[PDB]
Amino acid sequence: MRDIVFVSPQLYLSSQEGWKSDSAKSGFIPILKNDLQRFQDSLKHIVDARNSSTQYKVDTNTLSDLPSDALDQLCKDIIEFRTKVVSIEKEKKMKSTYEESRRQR
Amino acid sequence: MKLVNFLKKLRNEQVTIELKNGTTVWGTLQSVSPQMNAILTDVKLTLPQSNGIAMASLYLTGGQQNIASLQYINIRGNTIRQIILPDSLNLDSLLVDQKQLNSLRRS
Amino acid sequence: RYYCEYCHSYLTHDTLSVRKSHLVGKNHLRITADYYRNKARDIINKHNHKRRHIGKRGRKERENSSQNETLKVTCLSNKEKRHIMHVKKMNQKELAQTSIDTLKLLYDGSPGYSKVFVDANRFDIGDLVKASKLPQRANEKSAHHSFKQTSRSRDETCESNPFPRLNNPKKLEPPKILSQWSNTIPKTSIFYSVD
Amino acid sequence: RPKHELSRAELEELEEFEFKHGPMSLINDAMVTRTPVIISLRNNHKIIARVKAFDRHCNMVLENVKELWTEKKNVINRERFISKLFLRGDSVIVVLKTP
Amino acid sequence: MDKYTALIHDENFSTLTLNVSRYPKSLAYWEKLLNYIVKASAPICKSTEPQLLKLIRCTYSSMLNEFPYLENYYIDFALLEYKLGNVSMSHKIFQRGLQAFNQRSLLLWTSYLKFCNNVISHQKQLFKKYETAEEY
Amino acid sequence: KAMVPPINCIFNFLQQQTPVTIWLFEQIGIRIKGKIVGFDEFMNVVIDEAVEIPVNKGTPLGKILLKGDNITLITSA
Amino acid sequence: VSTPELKKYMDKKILLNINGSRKVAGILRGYDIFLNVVLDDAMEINGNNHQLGLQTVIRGNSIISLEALDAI
Amino acid sequence: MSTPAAEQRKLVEQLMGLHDPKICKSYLVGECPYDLFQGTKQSLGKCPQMHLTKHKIQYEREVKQGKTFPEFEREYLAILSRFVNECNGQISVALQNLKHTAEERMKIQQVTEELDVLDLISKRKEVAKRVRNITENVGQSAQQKLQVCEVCGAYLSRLDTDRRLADHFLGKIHLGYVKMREDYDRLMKNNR
Amino acid sequence: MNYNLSKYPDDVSRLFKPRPPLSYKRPTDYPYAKRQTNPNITGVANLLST
Amino acid sequence: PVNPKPFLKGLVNHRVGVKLKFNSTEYRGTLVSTDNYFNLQLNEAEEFVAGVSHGTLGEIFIRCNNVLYIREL
Amino acid sequence: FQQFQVKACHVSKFMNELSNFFSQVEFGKCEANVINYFKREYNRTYSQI
Amino acid sequence: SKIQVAHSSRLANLIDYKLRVLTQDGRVYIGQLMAFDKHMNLVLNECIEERVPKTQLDKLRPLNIKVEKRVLGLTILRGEQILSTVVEDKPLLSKKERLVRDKKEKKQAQKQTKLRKEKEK
Amino acid sequence: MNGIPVKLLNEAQGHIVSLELTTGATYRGKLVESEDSMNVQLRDVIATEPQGAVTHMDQIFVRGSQIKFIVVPDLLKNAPLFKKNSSRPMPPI
RNA sequence: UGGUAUGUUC
RNA sequence: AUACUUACCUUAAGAUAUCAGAGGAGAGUCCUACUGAUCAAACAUGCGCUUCCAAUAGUAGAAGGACGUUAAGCAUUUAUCAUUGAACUAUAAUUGUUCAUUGAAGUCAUUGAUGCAAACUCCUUGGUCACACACACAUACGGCGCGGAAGGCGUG
Repeated sequence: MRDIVFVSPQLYLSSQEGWKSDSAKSGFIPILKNDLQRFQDSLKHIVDARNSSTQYKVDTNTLSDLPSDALDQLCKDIIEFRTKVVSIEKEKKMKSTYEESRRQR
Repeated sequence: MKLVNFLKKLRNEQVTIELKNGTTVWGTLQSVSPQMNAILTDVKLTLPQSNGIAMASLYLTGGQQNIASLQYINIRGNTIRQIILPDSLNLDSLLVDQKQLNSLRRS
Repeated sequence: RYYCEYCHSYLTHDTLSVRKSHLVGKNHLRITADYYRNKARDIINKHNHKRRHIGKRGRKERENSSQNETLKVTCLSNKEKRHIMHVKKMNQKELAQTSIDTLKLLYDGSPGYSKVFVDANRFDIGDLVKASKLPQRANEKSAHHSFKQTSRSRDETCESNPFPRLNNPKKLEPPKILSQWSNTIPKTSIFYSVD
Repeated sequence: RPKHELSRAELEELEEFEFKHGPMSLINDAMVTRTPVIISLRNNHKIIARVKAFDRHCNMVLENVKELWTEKKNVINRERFISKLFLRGDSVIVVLKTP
Repeated sequence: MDKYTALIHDENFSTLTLNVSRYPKSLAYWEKLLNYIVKASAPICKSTEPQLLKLIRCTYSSMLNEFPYLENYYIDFALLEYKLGNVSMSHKIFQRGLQAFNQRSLLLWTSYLKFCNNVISHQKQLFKKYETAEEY
Repeated sequence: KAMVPPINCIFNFLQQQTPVTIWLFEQIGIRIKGKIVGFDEFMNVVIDEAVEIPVNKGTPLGKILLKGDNITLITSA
Repeated sequence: VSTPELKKYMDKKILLNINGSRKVAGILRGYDIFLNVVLDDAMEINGNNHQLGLQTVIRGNSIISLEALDAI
Repeated sequence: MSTPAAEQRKLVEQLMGLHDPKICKSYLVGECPYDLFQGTKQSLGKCPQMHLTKHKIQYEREVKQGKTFPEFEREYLAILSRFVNECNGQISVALQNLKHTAEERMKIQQVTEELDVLDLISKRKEVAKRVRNITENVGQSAQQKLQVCEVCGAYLSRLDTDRRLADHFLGKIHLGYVKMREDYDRLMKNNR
Repeated sequence: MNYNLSKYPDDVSRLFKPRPPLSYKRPTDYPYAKRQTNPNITGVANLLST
Repeated sequence: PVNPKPFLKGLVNHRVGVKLKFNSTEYRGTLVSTDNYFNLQLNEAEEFVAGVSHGTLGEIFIRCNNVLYIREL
Repeated sequence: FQQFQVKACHVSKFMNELSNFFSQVEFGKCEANVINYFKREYNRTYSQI
Repeated sequence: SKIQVAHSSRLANLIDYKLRVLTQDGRVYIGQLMAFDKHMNLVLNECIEERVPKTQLDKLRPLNIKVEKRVLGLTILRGEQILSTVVEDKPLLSKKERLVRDKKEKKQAQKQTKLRKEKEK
Repeated sequence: MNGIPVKLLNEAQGHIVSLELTTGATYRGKLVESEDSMNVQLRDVIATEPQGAVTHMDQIFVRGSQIKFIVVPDLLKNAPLFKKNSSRPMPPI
């Protein structure tokens, strides 16, 4: 594998050979190759002590078509918006005509 | 002009059938489908001089005790390679083709 | 033309889009499930007894068998045998439907509980769970249940719930015993248990 | 022309016209002039016989069949004389007519 | 670029990998790193990159060699290898899992036999395996 | 993108006139290389400038009406 | 007569097997009522690798089955 | 057909200058309205002009690099405008039917009888009577509870959940009509 | 075997516990790579001569 | 541009060659007639076993079951 | 593999006990390169400890 | 096997007989047929598939033959890769008992149609 | 038209079945959606090659002509397709 | 001149 | 259950056994509770017909199996390749021998697989039936009881 390096602190903090490797050996942790200096600079003190809209909720439309699922959400969001607008217009007209009829009677 | 209707006029005829696997089947014809699915009774079948698949197909039909004697065998159409008729039957009277005669009279 | 043998309903010329939609609708599901349950119940409940073969028994077997003893036959009335067979049928069906579920509730605080036992983040059969949700196109089926889902995601780690005894667990269920043989339990316990 | 849109019950006349003036000119010539033909089959069973009938599936009735095959082990030729035969057109590789 | 190259050059993956390799016996770091690697492959199938599948196998092998007493993760990686097509590697993972407890762990025997009820294709071998589970 | 049916795939493959590698039946069969000029509904494909190479020294063949029942796979070389 | 249900294989990588070993892994672009399979970026896999052009069409007579290599 | 070989022969026979009246220009450009409503309940019957795949491939190859034809685009724009005008008339008829159903004679008589009895304590009694009149109006509107689809002009519902609505939006009529609206809006954006 | 995609309830699924998997053995016929008829069929010109 | 039926009606009266599926039977002769099921009728054909000849045949009827291709020389 | 223990014997008792052990046990069908497998497993286990 | 299969019977008359159907391979299926079609697709109840091994084939070539039997249960076999079918074993119940059972099925079906006509009214 | 066996194959959709191919590979899995042409699609597929080995596919789709047989579960032993004298309740005009 | 399936109100 | 909305669809045809003769309908076609012959189906019916139907005057046995045991029975056969390092037989992509680093998949099974052979046990089936524990036969066997299961032939 490229851009990888296998290393374990159990063989590095004990200061043994074979503490790093590039191949898949059982018991080693794979880290990145460019961050091995960041691994060596992290364990410095241990070595020093050793030395010293409300549409498409993705719950209903799961067993549906995966192809046209972008426009289907848009159509649902448009329908919800239209249903909200028709409700708002009805609520506005209900407090306008009846209010005028109350002013007339 | 299908000649399966020629074999439909061949009831109670004591024939042989060589199959595509290689088995020779000696028996009397009872009936034949228009898709040539022919049933036979009083049958003995033999694989001559080999093909181990044909020997397995010969033995695994019950009634072996390599001539195998069986009471009733239906044979599918695509497994029929050729069928040999008895020479005592007259082919000039069984191949009259009355359906073809009616089709020629209808023209 | 197409005819459903289950629902006893006809159809127009045989369209695959109509026939596929017919096997999804709820009436066909109910009729098919009830028919399979009743045919399985009939082939279980059919007591195909052997035809009896009684021969003229030997002489010395008759002088040995008619002199040993005569046993007593027990028998019950109609309502008693009806109630007993109904209790035996409900016991057989509740044993056929039950299963041991101790390993699911016994490894509940395990660090890999969300990767195997959750049955939705499972690898081999989790796509089958995520595929057919029964998407509840009726609004009443979604508005009926008002409880929590408690869907445990796969990303739950060991940092969450560090001490399993502080977060209140459940005491495990006792080993259940047979109610017909419940009168022979030791009535005196070994230790004093409070509450 | 498409096959399904020609006509109804007149396809037999077109089949006879293809029989008289198509690739069936050799099976027609053998059954009216009683010449022997050599049919090579899909399992080395070469048949020298005279044609008695024609079929759409090339199911052929053969009279005075002299058949021959070759067993390769070593090399032997085994023949058989069969009086009447009904050959399926599945097995037929090729049909040769002698002048 | 694929998901593997974006997984290398990502900023969070290096930090999680260094927090794992900094304290190897902190299991929550291992589980966060494993969940991040699985989250990096949101489709899990056989058509993904094998250069990332080898890293997943090395991560699971390092986690199971550092913590061999984890019962559920042998099941997890074994059914992961069963999802990835092969069963011989999954049988090897089950065998090393049962060896990690020395043939006396009920959950691994139960999951291995629920696995073996479909994959053995042999009746006498299933009976010998169930009798081994019976005697152990 | 969209759906491309096999008849329109072979039709675009005919319009573009790419170099063609046509496979056939197994070990008896021989892989042919050429350029497509005509086909039909039973996939009887007509090809030109045909060079045949056996399964792992090619010989020219000319113009060929290859029948349908032996055609296995078509690629653009 | 009936169109086969390959709609779920619309933009996913599949692997056809041909007659005992010829594993052609490609991306399904289209099909017919004859199981003729159009594959983009085909690849022959042997137990080695061989590339099979940009687009290809494969006869349904030699096609036995197909593995969905990509998740659905 | 009963055999697939005749179906493949039909595909070959229908697959194998260009400005001729036999070629359907709405299908030559793409998404003919006589094709998007073939077998549904809103079917127009059969297209009198012929449809072809080779001419469509030639038009795609010409529009890829060669050139474009504005006459077929103008004919498709006129056909889309006529179909959009017919669908807008159908939607206006559906809106007028909904307004007539909301303004029936017995319903308006019951609403006037409820409002005639609707007239501190008097304000609380008037608020309770207005709430009862709103409940009666909601019970009258819930007898049908059918909205109007803003795009396709069909009937919808507000209490219906999003899954049945998503099943409604995935039809031949709605996909075809949304595609025709997208084509009409694209042609009106290109023309204006 | 434990969790299903099936639309049927669990009482149907306990009745639909399927058969055990089939015991595989070694095949007897030739594989489809070797399935063919006979090669090297000689020409019919030898029958027309002798 | 072309189709197999006008190319095959125009292939009549030409020294054509037909290979079979078996790689040991190739018949090269003059084509006479061909139906819609593409049965072949040849005249003065020649057998070709693996390239080498064996003898002339004459008027022959090649079945479309065992053909592999037909070529034009 | 299975570990077997002998403890605290003289020479003749060692001979008699090993012969009585191998007269009752029945071996058979060993794997070919099982020696290298045991070497790798033994080295792996003692490298772990 | 002294069964004496019927001399003028076809597939509509051979139903519910324990067939011993042969295939192209020789993989013999033994079981009761319950349905067929034009392509001879046979469903097989309590079916067993028997073969012979390659080592037993040498002994079979000119005694005991150890066949390999696998159990399929209720299967449905296609009519393409089959060769021949015979009748191996007779069913459990007889022809008169099947006739009484068919009369009971006809009376039950007529009662079900009367129940559908009563529910339709 | 269609016939009893293709209706039985369309009957057991969503059930654990076992196929055998013409090559010798035996599949086993849950049937997704069967067709009249028997081109059947399976899920959670376990496969046995004719060489002997065992593998696992996720979503297979086999063509109907390359199938030796398929095994349905045993509760379809009793099916109304098997009834010989089932009458027909008033087909529509 | 119709069929199948699904969602609301009585 | 009524009332309404939505999603999909709205149909390959022709015919019901064959041959001969007579009559009718404006060479060809149709009909005859028209006539003779063949064939098919159903219901009855008989052929000294063909095959089978398990002791009880014992503690058995016939057919089909065990996806049962002894049985890890006895006799055989296999359990990955490549580069390099320290020697090396050596025409190979160092094949062969001992040890190892690395690289791609990597059936489980070696208590495995094949062949051989005996014993024990258990499952499904029956007329487990009516008289008697008896001296017949070269035209080899009185098939001349009540039935049942499978089949052949013949008649209405």
